[PDB]
Amino acid sequence: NDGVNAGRRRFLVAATSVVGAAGAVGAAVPFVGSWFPSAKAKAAGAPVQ
Amino acid sequence: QLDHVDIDLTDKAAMQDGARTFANYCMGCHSAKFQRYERVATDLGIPADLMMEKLVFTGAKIGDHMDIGMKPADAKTWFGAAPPDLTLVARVRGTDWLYSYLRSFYEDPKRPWGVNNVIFPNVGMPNVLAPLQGRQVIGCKQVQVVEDGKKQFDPLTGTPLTHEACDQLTVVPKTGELNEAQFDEKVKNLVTFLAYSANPNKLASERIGTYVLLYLAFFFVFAYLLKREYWK
Amino acid sequence: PAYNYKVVRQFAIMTVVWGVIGMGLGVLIASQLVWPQMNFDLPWTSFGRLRPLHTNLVIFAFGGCALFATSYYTVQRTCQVRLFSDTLAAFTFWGWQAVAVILLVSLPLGNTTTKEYAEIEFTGAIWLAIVWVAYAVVFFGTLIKRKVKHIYVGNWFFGSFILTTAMLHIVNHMSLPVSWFKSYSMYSGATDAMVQWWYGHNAVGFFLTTGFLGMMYYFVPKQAGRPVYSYRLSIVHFWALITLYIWAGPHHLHYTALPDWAQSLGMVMSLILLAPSWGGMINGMMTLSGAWHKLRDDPILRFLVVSLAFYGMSTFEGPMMAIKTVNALSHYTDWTIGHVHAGALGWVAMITIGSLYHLIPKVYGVEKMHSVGLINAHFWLATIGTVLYIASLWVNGITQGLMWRAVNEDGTLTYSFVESLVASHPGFIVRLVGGGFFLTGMLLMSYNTWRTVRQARPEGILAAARMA
Amino acid sequence: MTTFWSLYITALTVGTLIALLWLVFATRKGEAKGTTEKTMGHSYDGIEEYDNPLPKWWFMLYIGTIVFSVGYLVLYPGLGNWKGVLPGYEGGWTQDKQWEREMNIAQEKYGPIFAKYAAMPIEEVAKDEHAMKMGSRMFATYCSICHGSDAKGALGFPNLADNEWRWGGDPQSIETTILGGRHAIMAAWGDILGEDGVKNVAAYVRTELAGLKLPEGTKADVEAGKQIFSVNCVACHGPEGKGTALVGAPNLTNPGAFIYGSSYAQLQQTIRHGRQGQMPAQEPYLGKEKVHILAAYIYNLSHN
Amino acid sequence: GYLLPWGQMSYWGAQVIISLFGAIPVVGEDLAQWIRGDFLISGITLNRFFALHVIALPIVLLGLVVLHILALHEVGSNNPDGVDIKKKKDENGVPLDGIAFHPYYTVKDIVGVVVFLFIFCTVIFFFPEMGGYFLEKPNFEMANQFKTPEHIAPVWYFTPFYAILRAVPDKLMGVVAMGAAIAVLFVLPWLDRSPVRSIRYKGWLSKLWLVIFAVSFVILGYYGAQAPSPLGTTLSRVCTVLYFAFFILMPFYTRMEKTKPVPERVTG
Amino acid sequence: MKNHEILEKNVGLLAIFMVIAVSIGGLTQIVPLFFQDVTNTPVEGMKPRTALELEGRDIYIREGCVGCHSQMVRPFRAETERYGHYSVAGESVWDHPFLWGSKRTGPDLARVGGRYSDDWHRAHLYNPRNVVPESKMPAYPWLVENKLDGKDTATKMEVLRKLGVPYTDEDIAGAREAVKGKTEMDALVAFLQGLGTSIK
Amino acid sequence: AIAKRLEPVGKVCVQG
Ligand SMILES: COC1=C(OC)C(=O)C(C/C=C(\C)CC/C=C(\C)CC/C=C(\C)CC/C=C(\C)CC/C=C(\C)CC/C=C(\C)CC/C=C(/C)CC/C=C(\C)CC/C=C(\C)CCC=C(C)C)=C(C)C1=O
Ligand code: HEC
Ligand code: HEC
Ligand code: HEC
Ligand code: HEC
Ligand code: HEM
Ligand code: HEM
Ligand code: HEM
Ligand SMILES: [Ca+2]
Ligand SMILES: [Ca+2]
Ligand SMILES: [Cu+2]
Repeated sequence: NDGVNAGRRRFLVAATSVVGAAGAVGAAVPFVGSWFPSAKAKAAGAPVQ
Repeated sequence: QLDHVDIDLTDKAAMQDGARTFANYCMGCHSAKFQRYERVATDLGIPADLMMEKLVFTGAKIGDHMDIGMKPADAKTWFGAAPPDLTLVARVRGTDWLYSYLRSFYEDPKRPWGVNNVIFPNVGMPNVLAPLQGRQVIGCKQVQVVEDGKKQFDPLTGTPLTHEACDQLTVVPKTGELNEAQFDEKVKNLVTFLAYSANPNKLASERIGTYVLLYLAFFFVFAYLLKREYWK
Repeated sequence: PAYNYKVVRQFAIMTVVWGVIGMGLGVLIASQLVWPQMNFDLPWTSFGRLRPLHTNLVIFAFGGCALFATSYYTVQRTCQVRLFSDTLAAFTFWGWQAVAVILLVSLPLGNTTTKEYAEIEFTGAIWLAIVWVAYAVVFFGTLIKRKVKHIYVGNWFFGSFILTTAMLHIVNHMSLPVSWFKSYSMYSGATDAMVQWWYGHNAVGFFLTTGFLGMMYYFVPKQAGRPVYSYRLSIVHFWALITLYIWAGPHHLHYTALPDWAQSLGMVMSLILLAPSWGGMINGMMTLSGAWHKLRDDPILRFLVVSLAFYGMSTFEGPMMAIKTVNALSHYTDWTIGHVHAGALGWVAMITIGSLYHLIPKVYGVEKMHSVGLINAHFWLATIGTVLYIASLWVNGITQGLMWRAVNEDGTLTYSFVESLVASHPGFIVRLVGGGFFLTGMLLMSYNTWRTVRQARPEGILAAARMA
Repeated sequence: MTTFWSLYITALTVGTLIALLWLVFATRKGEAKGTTEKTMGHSYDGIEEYDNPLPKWWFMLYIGTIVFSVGYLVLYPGLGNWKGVLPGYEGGWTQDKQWEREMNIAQEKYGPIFAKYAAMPIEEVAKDEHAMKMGSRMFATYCSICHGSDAKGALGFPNLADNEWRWGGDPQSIETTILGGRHAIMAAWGDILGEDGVKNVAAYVRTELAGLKLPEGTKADVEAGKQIFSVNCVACHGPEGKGTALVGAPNLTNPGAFIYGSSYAQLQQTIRHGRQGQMPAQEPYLGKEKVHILAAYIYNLSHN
Repeated sequence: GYLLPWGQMSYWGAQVIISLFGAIPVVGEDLAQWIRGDFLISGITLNRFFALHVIALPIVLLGLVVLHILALHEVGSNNPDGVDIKKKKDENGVPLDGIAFHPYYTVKDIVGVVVFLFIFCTVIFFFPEMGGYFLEKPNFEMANQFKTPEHIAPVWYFTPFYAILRAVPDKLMGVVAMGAAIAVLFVLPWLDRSPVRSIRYKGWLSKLWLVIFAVSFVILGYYGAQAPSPLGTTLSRVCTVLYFAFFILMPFYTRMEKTKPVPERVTG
Repeated sequence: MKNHEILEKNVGLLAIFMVIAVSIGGLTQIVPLFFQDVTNTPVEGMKPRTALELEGRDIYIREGCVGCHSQMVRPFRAETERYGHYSVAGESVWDHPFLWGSKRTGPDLARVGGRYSDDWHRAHLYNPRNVVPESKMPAYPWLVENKLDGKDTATKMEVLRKLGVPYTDEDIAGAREAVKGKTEMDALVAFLQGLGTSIK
Repeated sequence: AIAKRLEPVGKVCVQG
């Protein structure tokens, strides 16, 4: 190693971290979204006489 | 030998015709119980009231599964084999198999229901699309001449050059509502609807996957730079 | 401190590999034109599909890789600095190889834009711009981080080439997508023709003359070890050439539906443009003053000199065919193809051969090519094979022009078109033979490069780069 | 073209030429007359540049192509909507106007020949060698991709050298066919006649009519073939299968007039899927006079 | 897990795999019934396998992964050259050929993870069935206790051992051979008598036998995924022999061969 | 004459000068082709190509027939006599991309519309040497087999409309039915028959 | 358009 370019390393670490966090949010989207009422739940109900 | 069919899942009209065919000619014995009328209407673009009026015959609600009155045990007793649920049949057998199977019924007096199938020999299914296709038999008809794959068409008219063959599926003339092309389109629409039913997430899957792959290429660029840099 | 010779040597190796493939495919399509049965009735190997692949591989894969190699090499050496970024330097190699692979996988499948030299479709023309902006960054940042006070003429030529073949690329590919690799141009009819040929005449002249003029400006004085003939001539040549190659585009639509004022402008501008091209040729040739005797000892210098000679020939022919009276005889004849291969085999291919035969034994650490006799043999094969191509296509095109235009004293047409085709068939066979000769020369260079690449030890490659 | 665009296409081009003159005059402003061996000093990689002047012949070619550039661009169009002052054309050289003058001169010189042969009847022209060579070339160009380069044709296209004429062979018919175009009709007798009947009467044309033999090992019924022929086959054909020339019906007794084959694998196709052959009406693309000699070259390729 | 979907493949593969436990000469049938929890594969077996698959085996796997990584970090990683980098250390005690796992290999593994995720998401969103190998077509039909598929085959990643079991004409010996195919990998560390670790410096015999083992494993998987065939059966038997010979002959051909000298410093 | 040295010492100034010099030529020959009536006004009587004609043109594009054939008849008496009335700008106003071509390995196709029967284009596009023994045209015995699926017809029509071609919602709706069960040979032949039909 | 596409196959003729 000869004269590591800081700032470039810091920028790359920050950018990779931010992009990975965005990907983590996206990968969480299926798991969080699956907890909303499903088609089974949305059967609803009709008036009762 | 199966016949290839080009199934366009983005064709709403074809899927609608297939759904109508399934609801009228197929849901008598076959359920689609893993699939809801509401989702079918939403994906095919059918208005909910129209779906209720035109495709739901069993008194079920829009959100109900495509269940039928025929129980599997009763139908197994009656037909010798239970008519399987057809929601996933496109995935179980493939669309080409279904396309060839629904067009391969031919009269066979030796069989319990008077018909057999080239694709599914000795199948227990009656030929329920006979009124549309017409009487199909194992007879002699004109088939394109082929010699080691040397397929001959007419250079001028572009139509096949044919010779007579006596082990072919031939529809008896003036015996069904639809001609060969019309029945081909009917079966294509039905198999398109079955393909949608087996994999209703296909189009959304492709869209989401395209976006995911774009994001992953972006992230790969950044990770590769963070790796090659920091490895100096 | 050293030079980033890794990217230059990757580009040189891939230049040889891509030139071999592209020229073999060109020979294949020529044979198909001689014998239709060479199509084998397969959709993906027909002449209509493979010809675009030939014309887009020879220009962008062979010529493009050659220009990348000689720019990433010339820019550093003349600036005394390493390339701007090794990241983008390696990306411009791998992405260019990806572009070539896209051309291989798509054009045979029929995914083409019909634009002579913009055949790469949507999502393939967007990556070629992504990897060209990176190339421009790598070159101009290196010119920005210089360790010398001036910028060399070759650097000017390379930079002008880079900028112009980004403006042209974005403008000519301005289309609407129907799907991946399926597009419709936003221009129509005469407008679309004008844009297409304002791009296509710069796919030559800038991708094949300006960038290669820089390659010449470096490798001619370097190989001959003599100073450039004239600095003022270089300035005038560069400026007039870049200011007139854009103007001279409309000569490809000389008698079409395009408005006649545009056609006249194109012809007049091409006739003007004759002068700067000959000025560049004069500079290149007279740079050898006092060193002509080296042509007997060094086949590489013969390559460069013959490239300059064919450049002069082509830049004299082209303005002549820009004259509407001449263009009437030869606009759809084989004479156009003869001029194309006079400017490509004679000029582009030969300058490329000479430049790589000099560069390769400088980025690998080996002092010399494995076999100089092979270099001389390749030179002779290329010369006899470009001359054959030129002559056969000249005869063929003149024959077709005369036969199509031939009219009997009664006013009826003397000949049918099938008669022209059968009359051209001998020209087709001779063209096939010349292409085979040139492809054999290419195969000889590939063998020489393979034997020179091997036997180059790790350190020999490493010491050669050491900046100076 | 508006005046803004005219002035734009004038100003930019003239500015480019004037700037290109300024470039070549400034760069030569301080040339060191005599050729110099002195280097310009700056060395980049060992590539030193001499201070030799701009060569005289190149400089003269440059300013000589920038005066021919205010040449073709002042006589011929190009400097905007500026028309041109080339003597002759009323409006400067225009592709359309050059074509118009070419055709006008070709109607005065080539044109009068076409009318002499157009006034004779198609058979008097026919025995005129010069009109026959005119035919030869016009048929070669316009009339060989269908009827063959030898006027014998290929699969699907009549041999107008053989003396059998499906649409009629008299001189007029050999002009009305070539002028009005002919769209012959053979109804698809596939199902109307039965999938097997199209293979029984098919072995009645190739048999007794055509005077051939069914492919050894094939089967048919000549009697049923004839009973089909006499009922649904003889109306627009001949009662002996020898053709009604005014429907384009060929001679079914001569297997040389068959343009759609003669085997009992190709005669069914004619009798099953139908055949509807077209003679391109050759009035529009050729005219009325060039097409009256093409009506004589066919009367001396076969009839004489 | 493959039983959980309760498709045809699920049910019948579980049926055959648990009938294997019926091949034990004496307690085989009782053991198979005890594993099933029923006289056949049923919802009892489904619920039991679900509980094992969802908690018990995940816990065991997590503990085993913890132990695996702990043992590795105790003894340190191997490398492609087989060079014991710990032998040569600098004045700070850091191996000369050693670099800190974090950050260098963490970023390298991030790149590898992104590439793997690209492939993984491509499969997920475009080819989730993967030609019927990741999701078998017959498994999209509900389990039928009375109709068995025309040809029942294991998931691809079990196919090699299946082939081995199918290569043995005898049932009990087939089960024993399938079990030994996995058990021999346990004793692998004592079968290898090579003086060097990396195949780069092992003799020609070791390279040849590794090639043979990989080819035999792939062929066994390929032919265990299809219905029995004459060529398929012959090649499956040959590949079973070669698969077991790669281990059985290792203690010999690792000694007979001549090995290259391992470099003091890793190459690269 | 030494002022040029400035552009040598500054990369930015040289880049700006090169950009301007290359832009001057382009901005004078392409920009004015827009807003010019001759190159934008369709010839009276022309209509946008039908859905099947559009598919046939797309196939003509796919098989790379531009490299051999040209669709621009120059105004030369020999040229027009061989091919017909010379092409004009208005004929190509709705041609994205233009297919004029620059090489004639075969005859100009600018006026083949109606010159020969459909039954010739078939049997010539399936085996060119069957009807012209000396033809160097490649055989295309696969346009007969494969059949158009009409997948992208609606999208293609909509995009062409967005580019200025005057299509109508009726055409967009009916394209799929128009190209339902017709082989690629039929589409290519139909596109061929429509060439140069506006001018006679 | 959808309604016509979805018409049930069975048609019943009713009094009045
Ligand atoms: C076509 O077909 C085929 C395929 O398919 C399609 C195939 O794929 C294959 C190929 C097959 C393969 C290669 C796949 C292989 C897959 C497998 C290996 C699957 C095998 C899975 C099974 C069948 C599961 C079998 C499980 C078994 C046998 C293990 C059973 C374990 C238990 C039931 C555990 C018992 C529980 C216990 C011990 C309770 C805990 C005990 C305690 C005491 C708890 C603690 C209590 C206290 C603390 C209280 C007492 C207190 C004490 C001690 C006093 C002191 C206090 C202190 C705490 C100190 C083949 C051949 C095939 O042809
Ligand atoms: C629309 C008219 C229908 C389609 C499409 C299918 N069915 Fe049926 N069917 C019936 C029985 C009793 C069986 C079982 C026969 C046997 O197992 O031998 C079947 C089977 C099928 C299959 C095969 C699925 C497979 O995985 O093998 C398919 C693809 C299928 N059916 C499609 C009975 C009936 C029936 C009662 C009269 C009706 C109205 C239909 N089937 C309608 C359709
Ligand atoms: C030069 C341009 C041509 C001349 C002169 C003639 N033709 Fe043709 N030709 C073609 C067909 C398909 C037919 C028969 C139509 C049918 O019934 O199916 C013909 C026929 C003729 C005839 C009379 C035939 C006879 O036996 O009586 C004459 C005199 C004649 N043609 C003159 C096909 C074509 C074709 C393909 C598109 C072209 C370009 C031409 N013919 C051109 C000429
Ligand atoms: C796309 C697959 C193509 C179509 C559609 C056509 N061509 Fe060609 N072509 C070529 C030659 C050498 C000829 C000579 C005359 C002949 O072969 O009949 C032709 C001719 C035609 C014609 C007839 C034009 C006329 O005026 O008679 C048509 C309608 C035609 N071709 C359609 C050469 C080539 C070629 C070079 C290898 C290619 C790629 C194509 N043609 C492609 C097509
Ligand atoms: C008028 C309605 C016809 C009837 C009825 C039949 N034929 Fe015909 N025939 C007719 C025409 C106009 C033509 C030529 C069409 C063309 O495009 O050239 C023909 C041609 C034939 C041929 C020869 C084909 C050839 O290449 O010339 C045969 C062998 C033939 N037709 C058979 C045939 C038979 C068996 C029929 C009765 C069963 C019959 N044709 C009826 C016109 C008409
Ligand atoms: C001053 C220099 C040049 C001028 C004025 C010129 C002019 C022309 C002309 C008049 C044509 C005829 C195009 C047609 O009729 O359709 C043409 C075509 C062409 N020439 Fe040049 N040329 C020159 C140099 C070159 C060089 C150096 C090369 C290659 C390195 C080259 C390659 C081509 C190409 C690719 C075409 C297009 C072929 C086509 O239209 O299909 N030209 N050029
Ligand atoms: C053995 C060497 C080569 C052979 C045999 C060959 C062959 C051919 C052939 C047969 C054509 C089409 C002919 C036609 O359409 O009439 C062609 C076109 C073309 N070639 Fe090559 N070629 C060779 C090398 C090259 C090289 C090295 C280049 C550029 C570096 C090049 C650039 C082009 C271009 C631009 C065209 C298009 C011409 C046009 O469209 O008018 N060729 N070549
Ligand atoms: C299934 C989950 C597993 C996980 C999460 C896991 C995890 C890891 C990790 C993180 C490493 C260090 C990085 C590397 O060498 O790749 C490693 C090394 C290793 N693993 Fe695995 N492992 C698993 C399964 C296995 C299996 C099935 C085997 C062999 C039967 C195995 C054998 C080894 C060995 C021998 C090493 C060290 C070898 C060396 O240093 O080159 N592991 N493991
Ligand atoms: Ca072109
Ligand atoms: Ca061209
Ligand atoms: Cu040009």
